[PDB]
Amino acid sequence: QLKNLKAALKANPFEIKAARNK
Amino acid sequence: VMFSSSLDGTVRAWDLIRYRNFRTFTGTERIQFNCLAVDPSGEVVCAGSLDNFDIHVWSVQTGQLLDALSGHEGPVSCLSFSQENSVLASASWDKTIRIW
Amino acid sequence: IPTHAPKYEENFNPDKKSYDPDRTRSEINKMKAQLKKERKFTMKEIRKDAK
Amino acid sequence: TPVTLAKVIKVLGRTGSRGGVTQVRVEFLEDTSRTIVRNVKGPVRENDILVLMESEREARRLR
Amino acid sequence: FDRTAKPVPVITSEVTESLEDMIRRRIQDSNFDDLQRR
Amino acid sequence: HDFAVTSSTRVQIFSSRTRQVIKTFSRFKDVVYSASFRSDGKLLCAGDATGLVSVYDSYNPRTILLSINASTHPTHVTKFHTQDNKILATASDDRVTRLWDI
Amino acid sequence: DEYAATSGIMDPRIIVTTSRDPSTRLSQFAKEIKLLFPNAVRLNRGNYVMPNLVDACKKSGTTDLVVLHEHRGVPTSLTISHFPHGPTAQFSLHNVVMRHDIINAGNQSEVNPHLIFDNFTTALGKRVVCILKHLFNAGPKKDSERVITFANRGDFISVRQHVYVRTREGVEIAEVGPRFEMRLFELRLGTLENKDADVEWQLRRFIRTANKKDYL
Amino acid sequence: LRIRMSQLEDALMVMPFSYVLKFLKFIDTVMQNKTLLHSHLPLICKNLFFIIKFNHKELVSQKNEEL
Amino acid sequence: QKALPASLVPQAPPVLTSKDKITKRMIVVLAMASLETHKISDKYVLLNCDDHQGLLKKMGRDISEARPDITHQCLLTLLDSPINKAGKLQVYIQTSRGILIEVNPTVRIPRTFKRFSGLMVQLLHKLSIRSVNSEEKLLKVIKNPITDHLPTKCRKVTLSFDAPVIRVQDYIEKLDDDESICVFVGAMARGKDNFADEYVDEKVGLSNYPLSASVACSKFCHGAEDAWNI
Amino acid sequence: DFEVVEEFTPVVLATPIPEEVQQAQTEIKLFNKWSFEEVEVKDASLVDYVQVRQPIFVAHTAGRYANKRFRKAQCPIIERLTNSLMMNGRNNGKKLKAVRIIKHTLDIINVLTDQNPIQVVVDAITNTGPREDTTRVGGGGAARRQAVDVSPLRRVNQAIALLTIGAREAAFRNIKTIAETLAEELINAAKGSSTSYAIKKKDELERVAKSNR
Amino acid sequence: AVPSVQTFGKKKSATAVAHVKAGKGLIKVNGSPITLVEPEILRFKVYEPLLLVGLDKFSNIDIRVRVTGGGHVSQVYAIRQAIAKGLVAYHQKYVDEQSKNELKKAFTSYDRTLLIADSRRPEPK
RNA sequence: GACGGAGCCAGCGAGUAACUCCGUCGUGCUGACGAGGAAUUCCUAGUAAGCGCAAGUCAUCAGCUUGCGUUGAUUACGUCCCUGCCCUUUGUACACACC
Repeated sequence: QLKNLKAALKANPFEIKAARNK
Repeated sequence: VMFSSSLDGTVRAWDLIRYRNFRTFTGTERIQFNCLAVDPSGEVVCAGSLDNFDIHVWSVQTGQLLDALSGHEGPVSCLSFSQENSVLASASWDKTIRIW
Repeated sequence: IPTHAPKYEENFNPDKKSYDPDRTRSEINKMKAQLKKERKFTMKEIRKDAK
Repeated sequence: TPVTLAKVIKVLGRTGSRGGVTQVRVEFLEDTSRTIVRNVKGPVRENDILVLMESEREARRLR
Repeated sequence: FDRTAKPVPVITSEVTESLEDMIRRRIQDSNFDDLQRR
Repeated sequence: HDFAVTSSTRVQIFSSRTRQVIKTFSRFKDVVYSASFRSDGKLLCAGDATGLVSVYDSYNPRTILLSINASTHPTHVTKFHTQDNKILATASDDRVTRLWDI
Repeated sequence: DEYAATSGIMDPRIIVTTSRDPSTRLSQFAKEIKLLFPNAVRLNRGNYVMPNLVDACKKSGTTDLVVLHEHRGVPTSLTISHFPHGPTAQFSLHNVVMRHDIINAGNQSEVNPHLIFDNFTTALGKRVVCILKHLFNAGPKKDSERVITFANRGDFISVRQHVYVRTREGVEIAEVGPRFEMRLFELRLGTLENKDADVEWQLRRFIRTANKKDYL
Repeated sequence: LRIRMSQLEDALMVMPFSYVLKFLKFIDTVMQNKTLLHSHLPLICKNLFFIIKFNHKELVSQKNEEL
Repeated sequence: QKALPASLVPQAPPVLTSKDKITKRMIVVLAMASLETHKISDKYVLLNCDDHQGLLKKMGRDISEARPDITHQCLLTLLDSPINKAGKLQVYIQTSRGILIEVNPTVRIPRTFKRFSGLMVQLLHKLSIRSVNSEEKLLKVIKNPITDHLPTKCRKVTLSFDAPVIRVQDYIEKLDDDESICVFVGAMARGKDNFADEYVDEKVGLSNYPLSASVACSKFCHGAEDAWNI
Repeated sequence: DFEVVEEFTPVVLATPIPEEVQQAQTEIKLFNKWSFEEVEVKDASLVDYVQVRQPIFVAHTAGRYANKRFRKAQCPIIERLTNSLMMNGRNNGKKLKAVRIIKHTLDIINVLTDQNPIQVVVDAITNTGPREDTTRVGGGGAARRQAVDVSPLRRVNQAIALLTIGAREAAFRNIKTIAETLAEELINAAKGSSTSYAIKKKDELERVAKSNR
Repeated sequence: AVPSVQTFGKKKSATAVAHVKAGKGLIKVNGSPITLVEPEILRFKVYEPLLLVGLDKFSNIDIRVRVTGGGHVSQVYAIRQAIAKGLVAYHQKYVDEQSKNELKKAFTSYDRTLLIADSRRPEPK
C-alpha cells in the first residue's frame, strides 16, 4: 500500500477489523 | 583458456596465447581446492575442496564469487560439466553422486 | 410431470430466529443459546476483570 | 482430415508470450524442409513430435 | 489472593500510540540499529 | 463339470462331485427364463420376465458384468454365439430378435 | 560467540515452517512471517521428522529455522534456531493479529528493512537483540522504507512493522504486517534437535519472585 | 540498429523462414548501395551469418534458381 | 411388424436435474436476472423500479435495468409451455453477479410477482428449498461455471439481434438424441449481447427486428416442438 | 537343428512354488496374465511418452517420478492410470485399493473384448488425448481466446485425467462400481465411439479450438 | 561351519534381515512360506528377485527372513531388498563371481531400488 | 455401503486403526439433512490428503497441543505477458570476444 499512501502524501488499517462477504 | 586449481586456495585462469595469467578466483577463507570443472561455454568455473563440502561457482568474465552450492556432507572428490546441456555432475565421499 | 408446491417461509430472515412451531424442542434451543451466550459473556467479563 | 505430424527443433526464448503457452519452431516429418513457428500449451522438450491440425499458419505473440 | 506472574498486557490505543510516537521520534532522527557490512 | 438350472428368481449351479448347489445367484427380481454359458465357459447369460437380460461372470456369482434391457416384453431365450465370443442373441415377445454385441 | 564469525559477512537465509499437520490460519501466518523477513522461504511441514529436518537443513547450509506452533488457529509459539550448533530461543505469542484477518490492501513491501530495538538493557537483552537482528539482511540502504520495531515492555517484546516516509515537516507512518506480544521463555545453546543441551536461560515460573523482576 | 546486442540472438530467431527469405531480399537491396553497407558491415555480417547458420537446413533444401 | 409396448398406460415421464447430461434436451439459461437485496432497518428490498426510488439511486445504477418480473414471466411462459410437462427442459437462470439458479420441473411456481420475489430471498438465504413432501430438492442455486451443470456435447446458441435468421426446426432436426441444445435468453434491458460470448459459439435469432425475451424463447421452444413433434 | 541347455536338473525346491508363478519366470506378464510385448502405441507422437517397453509385474513401482521435469513421462502407463485414479478427496493414499480395482477392471476388459487390456488402454489413451485447445488470453479483458497446440505430455496427462474422472463421475450414484465403469469407459474410448466422457470432452475441446482458430 | 550370509534391507522404517545358507531351496518369511505373504497383491513384488533370475539359482540355498517395523508396502519392499542382496552376497562369497555380477546386472537393469535403498532425503529448496 | 466371522502390519512412552478375504443382504433420507453455492484462501515430493498411536516436558494446550508411525498422489518445475516487488544504467575485472 506504499503507492496509495504516497498518494495520501501528495494529496491506518489495523484499528478496524472486518468480516467475510454475503 | 586453461584453468588450474591449487592448494593455495586459488583457481586461476591462464590465457594460452599471451601465455599469461588473467584471473585468479579465491574463496573467502583460503581453503585447499581439489578438483575443478568449467562450463564448455566458458562462463562459469566450479571447484571442490577437501574441507568445505561445497562446490564454489565463480563467474569467469567477472572474477567475483558467484555462489557456493551445497548438498554433500563429505568432501567432493570429483567434478565435471556436461559438454552439451551444461548440467554438472559431482561425486563425493558420501557414497553419492549429485547432478546440478 | 408430477407437480409440487414449495415449502416456503414468508418474511424469512436468516439472521433472526423465526417462529418455528416447535415450542418443545426449538424455543428451548433459542433460550439455551441465549443462556450460553450470556454465560460466555459473563465469564469473559469476570476473567478480564480478574486480569 | 489428413492430419500432419511435426518434430520440434527449437524452443524459442525471449518471446513475450501468454503464461503457459510457449512459442516453438517445429519442423515437419512427411518432408524434412519446411519449418513453422507454432505455439504450444503444455510442457515441451526439444524433439518431441506433435500433431498439427494446420500446416499454413504460424502464430505470433499473445499478450 | 496472590498470583504467580503479571498477565498479558492488553494492548490499548494509548500504549500503541505511545510506541507509535516513539517510532516517530526514532525514525525522524534515524538513530536505529542495524547490521553493517564487512 | 458344472451346470446351471433356471429356478424362479434364482439360477442354481451344481458340480459333478457334491451334486448340490456349489454356487447360485438370487438377486433377480422377477422369474428368470434362460441361462446360457458362452462357448469359452467363463461368463453366463440369464434372461428374465422383466426384460432386462443380465450377463455376469460364472464361478463368481456376486458380480454382475452388465444388465442390458431388451424390449419390455419378457426375454424368453438368450444364448451366445456358438463360436464368436462377443455377440449374444436375445429373444423376447417383441416379434423381433436381437444380436446384441457385448 | 557464534555471530562475530559471520555477522555482516554472509547474509542469512531463513526457513519458516509450521508445527505438524497445521491449520490453514497457521499456514497463512507462516506465510506472513516469510513475508516479514527477507530471504526466507516457507517450507511445508508434514511427515518431517525433526532430526532429519534439522540436519538436512544444516547440510543445505541455511542459517536459521523458525518453526511455529498454534492452538485452534491462534498461533502461540515460535522458535528461532541458529544452525552451526548455534542457540535456539523460543518465545510465546500473546496478542497476534494478522493482515490476512484485517485488511486485503494488496501486497507487502519486501524491501531490506531497518530495525529498532527499544530498551534491551541487560545482558539477556543483548543476547536476544543479537538473536533477533542476526536474522535480517545485513546492511540496508538509507532510503529503505520499512522498519521493524521490537520494543521491550516488561519482558513483552511488542513487535510491529511499519512503512515510513519522511515529509519535510516530519515523518508519517503506515504499519502493516504482523503484530506481536512475544516473550522469551527458553534459550539453549544447542539446536532444535537435542533437548539435551545446556539451558543458557529459561524463565522461572514458580519462584516467589516470579512477578517482581524484569528479564528474570 | 536499435535492437540491442543481448536479445538480438533470439530476436532474429523468432522469425520464420519466409521472413528469413525477405531478409535476404533486404540484404540484396542493401549491398546494392555501398553508401550504408560499409558503415554497417560487421552488423550486417554477424546478422546474416547467424541467420543462415541457424536456417541452413531449410536453406539448402530450398529450390529457387533466383535465390 | 414390431410388437407393441406391453404398457401403453402413460405413467410419469422422467423429471431430471443435472444428474443426467446425455438425453435430448432444450436447455434455457436466462441472463441478467439481477438479484440485489438491500435490507432497510425492517426487511429487504429487491432491484425493482417500483419498490423504491431511493436505494437504486443510492447504488447509482439506472432505473430501467430492474428486471426480475420479465424473467419471471419468461419462466412462467416456460413452466406453462408443454416441453416443461413433457420432460425435456431444465431451467437455468443466472444473475449478472453470477448466481446460477436451477429450476427442476417438479415445481409449482408462485403464479404472481410478489410470491415469486418472496420465494427468491428464501432461496438465496437457504441455498435450497424443499418440496411439500420433501423427497427431492426442487429449486436451488448451484455451482459456477454453467458448464458444470449443462451437458458435455451441448451446442450453445443465444438470442441475437444483429445476426441472420435460420429455420430452428431443421437446425435442431439435423442432430439426434445423443446431444443437448442450449439457448441463452438475454433478458437484459438494452445494450450489447456479449454477456456470455465466452460460451456461445453460434449467434442467431428468428426475425429481422429484435424480439422480447419471452416470445423469443417461446419461438425457440415451438421450433424444438416442431422438431421433436411436440 | 539347434538347442541350448541351461538347466540340468528341474526346479524342485523345498518351498513348493505355484506352477503359474514358475511358468511366469520364463517371461514377465502384467499381473501374471498380460504380456507387455505385442503391444504397440498405434499413434506416433506418444511413443516414448507412454512407457510400455519396460514390463512390470504389478502397478506399484515405488520409483521417484516427480523430482525432475519430464521423468513422470517414463513411469509405465498402467500405474500412471492408477495414480490418477486414486485422486479424490475421499480416497487419497489408498493405492492398493486402486491397484486391485484396476486389476478387476482390465480383467473384465479382457473377458469382454479379448485382445489384451493393455493394448486397449494404450490406444484408449491415444484416442482420448486432445490435439488442440485454446487459451484464455486477455484481450482487454474481453471474451477473447486463441487456439494453440498441445504438447504430448499434456496430451497424455489430460487423457489419463479425463478417463479417470469420467469413470468416477459415471460411477457416482449408479449400481456399477468404479471397476466396471472404468472398463466400459476404456472400451468406448478404445473404439473412439463418441459415447464416453473423455472422447466427448476431447472432441468438444478440439471443436472450440477449431472454431476460435 | 555351514556356509551362511546375512544381509539387510530397509524401506522407511521396516527392516528385514536375511540369513541365506546352503540348503534345499526353502524361502521363509518368519517361518511362513513365501507364498503366504500378505497383502497378496504385492506377492509378486516379493517374488521378483526369485522370479527375474529363475529358481535354479535358488535350488541350492535356503533363505530365512525376519522382518520388523513399518506397514505393509514397506515390509514387502524390505523383504524383496533383503532377498535380492542376500542372493547377490551369497554368490559374491561362496560361488561364481561371474554369476554375482550377472545377478547384479539383472537386478540393476530392472530397478536398483531392489539393491540400494534411497535414504538421504529431503530437500530444503 | 450395511452386515457376521477370519486375517495380519505400525513407532514415539516408563517419577515408591486401516486394509484384505470369506459367505449374506442390498440403498430417495433424517421427528432438521442427498456433499456445501456465489467466490475466496492455501499449496509443489515422501508435498496435499486419509488412517491411527502415544506423551502432556516451568511459557501455550486438554473442547486440545506437541510429537511419532502408517498409506500416499495429481499438476508446474517454465515464463516475465498480467499483478506486482527489487536491482542496474561507467562492464571497469587482468587476457579472448562482445559492447
